[PDB]
Amino acid sequence: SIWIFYAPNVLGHPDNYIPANPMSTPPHIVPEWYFLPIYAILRSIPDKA
Amino acid sequence: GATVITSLASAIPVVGDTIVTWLWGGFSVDNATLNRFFSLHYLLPFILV
Amino acid sequence: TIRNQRFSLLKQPISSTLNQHLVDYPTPSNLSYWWGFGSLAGICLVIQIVTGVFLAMHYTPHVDLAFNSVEHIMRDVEGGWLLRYMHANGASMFFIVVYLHIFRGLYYASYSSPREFVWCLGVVIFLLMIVTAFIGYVLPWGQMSFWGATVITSLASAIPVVGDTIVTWLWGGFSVDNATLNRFFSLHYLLPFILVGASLLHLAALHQYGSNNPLGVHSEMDKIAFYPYFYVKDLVGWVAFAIFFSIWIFYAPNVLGHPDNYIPANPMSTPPHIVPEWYFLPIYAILRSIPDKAGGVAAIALVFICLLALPFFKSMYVRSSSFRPIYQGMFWLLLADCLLLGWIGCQPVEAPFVTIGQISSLVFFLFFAITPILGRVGRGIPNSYTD
Amino acid sequence: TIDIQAAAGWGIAAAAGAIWVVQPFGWI
Amino acid sequence: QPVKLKAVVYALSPFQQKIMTGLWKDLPEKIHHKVSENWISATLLVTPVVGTYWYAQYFKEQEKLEHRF
Amino acid sequence: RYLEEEDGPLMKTIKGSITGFGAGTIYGTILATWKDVPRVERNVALPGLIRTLKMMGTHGLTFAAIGGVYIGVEQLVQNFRSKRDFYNGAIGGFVAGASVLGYRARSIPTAIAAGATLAVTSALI
Amino acid sequence: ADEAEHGLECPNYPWPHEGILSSYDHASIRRGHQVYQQVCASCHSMSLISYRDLVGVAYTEEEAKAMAAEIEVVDGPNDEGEMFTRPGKLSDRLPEPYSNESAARFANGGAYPPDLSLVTKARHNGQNYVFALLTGYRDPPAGISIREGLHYNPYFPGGAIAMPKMLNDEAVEYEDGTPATEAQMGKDVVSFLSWAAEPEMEERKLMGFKWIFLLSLALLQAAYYRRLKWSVLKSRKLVLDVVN
Amino acid sequence: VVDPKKYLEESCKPKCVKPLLEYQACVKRIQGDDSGHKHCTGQYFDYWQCIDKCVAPKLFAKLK
Amino acid sequence: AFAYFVLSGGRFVYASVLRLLVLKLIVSMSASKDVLALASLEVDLGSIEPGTTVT
Amino acid sequence: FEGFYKLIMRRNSVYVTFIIAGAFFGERAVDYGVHKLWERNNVGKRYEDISVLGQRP
Amino acid sequence: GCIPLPNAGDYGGWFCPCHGSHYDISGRIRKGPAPYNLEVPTYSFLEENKLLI
Amino acid sequence: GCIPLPNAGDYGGWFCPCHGSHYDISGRIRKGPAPYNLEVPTYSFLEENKLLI
Ligand SMILES: COC1=C(OC)C(=O)C(C/C=C(\C)CC/C=C(/C)CC/C=C(\C)CC/C=C(\C)CC/C=C(\C)CC/C=C(\C)CCC=C(C)C)=C(C)C1=O
Ligand code: HEM
Ligand code: HEM
Ligand code: HEM
Ligand SMILES: COC1=C(OC)C(=O)C(C/C=C(\C)CC/C=C(/C)CC/C=C(\C)CC/C=C(\C)CCC=C(C)C)=C(C)C1=O
Ligand SMILES: COC1=C(OC)C(=O)C(C/C=C(\C)CC/C=C(\C)CC/C=C(\C)CC/C=C(/C)CCC=C(C)C)=C(C)C1=O
Repeated sequence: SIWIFYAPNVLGHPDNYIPANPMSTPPHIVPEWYFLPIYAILRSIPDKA
Repeated sequence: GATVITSLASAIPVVGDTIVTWLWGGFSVDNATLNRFFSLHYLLPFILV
Repeated sequence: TIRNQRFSLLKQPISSTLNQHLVDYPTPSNLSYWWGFGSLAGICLVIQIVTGVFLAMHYTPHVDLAFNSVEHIMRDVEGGWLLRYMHANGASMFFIVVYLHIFRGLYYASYSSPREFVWCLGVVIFLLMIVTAFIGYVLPWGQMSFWGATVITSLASAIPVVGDTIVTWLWGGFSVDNATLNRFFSLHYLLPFILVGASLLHLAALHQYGSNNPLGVHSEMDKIAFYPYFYVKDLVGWVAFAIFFSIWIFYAPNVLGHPDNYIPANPMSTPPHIVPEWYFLPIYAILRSIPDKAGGVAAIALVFICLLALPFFKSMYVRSSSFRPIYQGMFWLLLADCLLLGWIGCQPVEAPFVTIGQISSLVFFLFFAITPILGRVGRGIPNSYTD
Repeated sequence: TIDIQAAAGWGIAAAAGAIWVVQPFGWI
Repeated sequence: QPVKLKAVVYALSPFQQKIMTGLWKDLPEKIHHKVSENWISATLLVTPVVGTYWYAQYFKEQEKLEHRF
Repeated sequence: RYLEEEDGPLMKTIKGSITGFGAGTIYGTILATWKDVPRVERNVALPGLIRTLKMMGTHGLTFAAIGGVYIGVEQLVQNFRSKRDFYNGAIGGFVAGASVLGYRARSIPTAIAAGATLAVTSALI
Repeated sequence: ADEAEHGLECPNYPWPHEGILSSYDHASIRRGHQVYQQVCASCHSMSLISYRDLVGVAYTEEEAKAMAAEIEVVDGPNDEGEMFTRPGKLSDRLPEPYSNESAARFANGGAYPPDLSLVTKARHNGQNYVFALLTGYRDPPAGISIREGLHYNPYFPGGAIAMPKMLNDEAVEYEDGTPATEAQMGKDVVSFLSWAAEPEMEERKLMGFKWIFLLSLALLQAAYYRRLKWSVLKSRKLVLDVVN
Repeated sequence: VVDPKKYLEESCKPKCVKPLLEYQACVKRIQGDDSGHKHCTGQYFDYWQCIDKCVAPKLFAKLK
Repeated sequence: AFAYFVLSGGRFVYASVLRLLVLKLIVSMSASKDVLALASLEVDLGSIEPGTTVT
Repeated sequence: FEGFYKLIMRRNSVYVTFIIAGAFFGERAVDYGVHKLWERNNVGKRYEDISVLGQRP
Repeated sequence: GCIPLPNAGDYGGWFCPCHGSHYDISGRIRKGPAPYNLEVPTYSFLEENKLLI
Repeated sequence: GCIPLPNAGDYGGWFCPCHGSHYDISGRIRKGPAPYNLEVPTYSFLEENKLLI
């Protein structure tokens, strides 16, 4: 209830309130907070494979 | 977010690009990707149950 | 015995539940091919779910895009014409198999004790199938879809006090519009999963006592394992069903349907002929035989009430129609009556079809009114027919 | 020494099935 | 509750028997058996459908003629 | 030379079956009347009449079967192919003769002979 | 009234594409399309059909490429933000005769010339009805009067159609020299309209013959498998003690 | 040249002589106005249903 | 031996049927024909000032 | 069929491979046969038989 | 909720195809399961040909 | 598949904000997970101020 009624948008990012634009790209492209640890491991290795 | 994760299949050397295009339903993230993501988003929660 | 070591893997805890409920379940050895339609209905449900999930990958539930997305499925996506025809004709095959499954239960009195809960769960499943198939037919947003949804949601107006407010709440407004089509799509994705759960409980209720047999007698002396004897018998039915299904898909994909659904929905002009899918026609006929708004809806509810009260009637202790000549004769008249009602529903509301539909509706309800009387009189058969 | 032959036999089946499901004749 | 039973059963290997020849065997008597036992049932199913269908076509044909000048 | 009819393949089959049943009834009547009665049925009237009615029913059923299957298969062959010749009806006569008369005679060579004779009698028509 | 309300029933014509192993007449599809773009297209849309659809069916790729280039298609907005016009491409749909439904009704006396992309699938006996309707313009029966702007057609429900008769003799010139009689154009146009409603039919029929035949072999094997597993049960001898 | 449909409809008349006469019979009986109410739709439909059935199997043989 | 030979004949069809149905679902998710028809065009451009990037 | 049995049915791995090959080759042969029947029944009706193909002004 | 077709029925008014409700010329129900006559809304004229609903 | 940011990175070229791929003036990858340089399309100069792709 604290999140739903008083902090409904802090757990997300404001950039999702901008309609999708395939031409421009946001300077800060991050997933939801619960995918962040997996995202950091992906970015650590300097190779796509 | 969808442009990146659907591109993870490209790490496969032989069929990586083929899987990426099949996953997209085209040459880019577009209505084909969104429509197929909606159907899967309704089905997976039942599999999770 | 002491299970110190591991014997056959089927008896291990990983697969013991599947082994006892599928591979080694005791089944009467004299089951005919009329007992193979339960697996056919299960396979039809799986086909509908699989084809529907992939069709939902290309369908748009918007009144401005629903019709064109179906046509885009047929014309653009590779093999999309096959998925659409498999799904559209799969709903007809599902109803054909389930209708034959219900009539087997009527002929062999499989609703009787101790299988009352199996029959009652089947009636709930039948209601779920009707609602699921109906709201699916609205999705293409053709002329049939629009005028079909207009009256079914209007059926709630039969209630005097709150009937209008339920209609507007079901519509999501004041007319069948994008709100109606969007909510019908969500429910059409959910109800098929509820159908899966209901069928599993249906299956579980039947396994408590085992299946009935064509002779209707105690069968505990001649039971055999479901695998492989009734697996290979079900496999024959599955291949035969596939040939039947393939004929409709590849050579007559539109015979079991109306061309009016290929016209985009027009809220201004109703079609001269307005009928549901063929498997809803008998219910259509009973609705139109009553010259009253509330009476028509009440008769529809009375159909499912009579189907629910069937197992609980005080009946005789003999099940199979093969030993009940009077009940067997009434069953064939009921089958002919149900065929007549479906044909009547396809006819316009005028003479002589009004009188015929009224008589056919009376005969249908007479079956459920006479069956308890047959049981009470038939109770004294052993005391009157002496050796 | 029959587990090895079992593995080789099943490997041929896996290869045969792979060329059967995916038919990359236009790629080889 | 399991059933106590006293019987003797003799069975033969499936590979020692002909499998399909029995479908086309005593065919005329199967047709006799099917027809002679089920002719009442077929009558009670076909007659109401055909009788009602024929009557409707007869009604519509006379009605169509009555409205013709 | 043929332009006097209203046709109807289903009506054709139904009327052919009816005509065949009538012909079979009359033919069975004649056959029953021609034969004598067995010696143990001469002082009793009822069994002779029962046997006559049974003969009428049996031969009416058989001739109705011929007259229905013949016309039905003839139309089904001429409809699905959509060509009008004596080739259609020849196959219908063959199948009617073979099927029904081999069911009654309980023999394959008799069925073949009946089919051949029926095909010839339709080819001459 | 009674019989005019439903209209006169159309006959059954022997279409070349009827039959379990019968394809479309692709020469008649090309001829039928020329009828559409020269007669029908002035008032009827075909919004579900693209120029690329005709490639490999009735025209070569460059034949349809040139065909699309002949039409003017709205496009934009450009960098300055104005809608402009460009020649058509293979991916473009067939042009619309009118900008909207109301414009169509205004040009046709309040009647809408419906989309013909699925008309043979949107009518009972679609192929036969369309051919019968087009070639079924004749005088009304005695005692029946048609209002101005309406034309008598017995096959149309009610007998009064806002369509005028357009399949007049030599209304089109065929590329192959086929005499363009009314019946000939009527057969070609339904052949083209039939293909547009069901463009997958040829592939569908090939699939059906292949797989119904294959499944019939599986049914024969399914019966052997069932009767092999059950033979030990069906030929068994059971000795019991009871008599009556 | 000449429409094969129109020719075949004319040559099928001897097969539909009975409906044609009945339609002609209706035309005579309705020549009186009676407030613009009588018509011959049914007899017209029966006559053309016979002609159309006669023409259909022979029309497409003359067309390419 | 004869029974195994006959049963393998129907096993040919079953494998083919399973392969067809699975493949038909997979290819249905591939790029549609309307998507593939928009994969080749040409665009002309002009000039920009030095030290800049236009997309 | 015992000679064929001794070569294919002896091991299930070989039998499974035999079924895979039979489905592969059998489907190809049926596909070829169906196409031959399709072509023979539709002579002169294909897109390749249009006389004025490629000759649109 | 269906739309009754015009110039149809047994009373020269409207006929609803869905379940055979007959409305007379004044729109009053005469035959069928419909319980009410067709609803007449508020309307008025302006001079002779401008009807305001 | 992300779009590198112009005038960013430590090589005066393009910086990809997704996983930190750095490209130089020529669009060549120097540091980051990106394996290849930026793809060069087919372009030509019809005149001094006219490109085409
Ligand atoms: C900057 O960039 C990044 C982001 O942006 C902001 C992110 O947000 C994230 C976070 C994302 C994640 C942690 C998710 C990644 C993990 C997974 C598993 C991917 C999730 C998977 C998918 C998206 C794939 C979707 C799945 C399918 C399409 C399944 C396809 C198959 C189907 C439908 C069935 C196949 C059919 C058959 C076999 C036929 C027979 C089937 C029958 C049922 C009968 C990361 C790391 C990132 O770097
Ligand atoms: C979760 C599973 C299901 C999904 C996702 C689903 C989805 C869909 C979708 C998207 C459509 C619209 C596309 C089309 O018109 O072809 C549709 C149509 C339809 N569905 Fe389903 N469906 C499912 C299960 C079922 C079941 C179980 C039934 C039968 C009881 C059913 C009956 C229908 C019918 C009758 C149509 C209309 C067919 C037509 O176009 O004429 N569906 N479904
Ligand atoms: C989703 C659809 C359904 C499925 C999948 C289903 C499945 C099954 C299965 C697998 C069986 C056991 C095997 C058999 O007898 O065939 C069974 C039995 C039965 N079902 Fe259903 N069923 C369905 C719908 C219905 C309906 C609509 C009814 C009727 C109200 C019904 C009534 C019964 C009865 C009475 C039995 C016991 C039959 C007997 O043992 O003699 N079922 N069902
Ligand atoms: C060969 C050329 C054409 C063909 C094949 C064709 C096809 C059709 C078809 C199939 C219908 C549907 C009839 C029905 O709904 O039952 C129709 C209706 C109609 N057509 Fe077209 N069309 C053609 C050209 C034209 C032209 C040139 C015009 C106007 C100048 C036109 C105006 C209309 C109108 C107004 C209707 C609706 C009539 C009504 O509903 O009362 N058509 N057409
Ligand atoms: C001409 O006319 C007619 C049609 O037309 C062509 C028809 O087709 C049918 C066919 C309809 C039949 C047989 C009955 C359908 C039965 C039901 C119960 C459908 C009603 C259900 C609806 C509208 C959706 C259910 C809504 C829910 C559950 C609300 C969701 C709420 C929550 C989850 C909280 C009939 C009778 C008809 O006469
Ligand atoms: C002796 O007993 C048995 C019978 O006689 C009572 C049978 O008739 C059958 C054959 C028929 C069956 C099982 C019909 C049941 C069908 C149902 C419940 C509907 C469709 C089934 C689905 C969707 C499967 C859901 C089940 C699970 C565990 C979820 C995971 C499944 C999938 C992802 C596909 C079997 C196997 C059986 O043993």
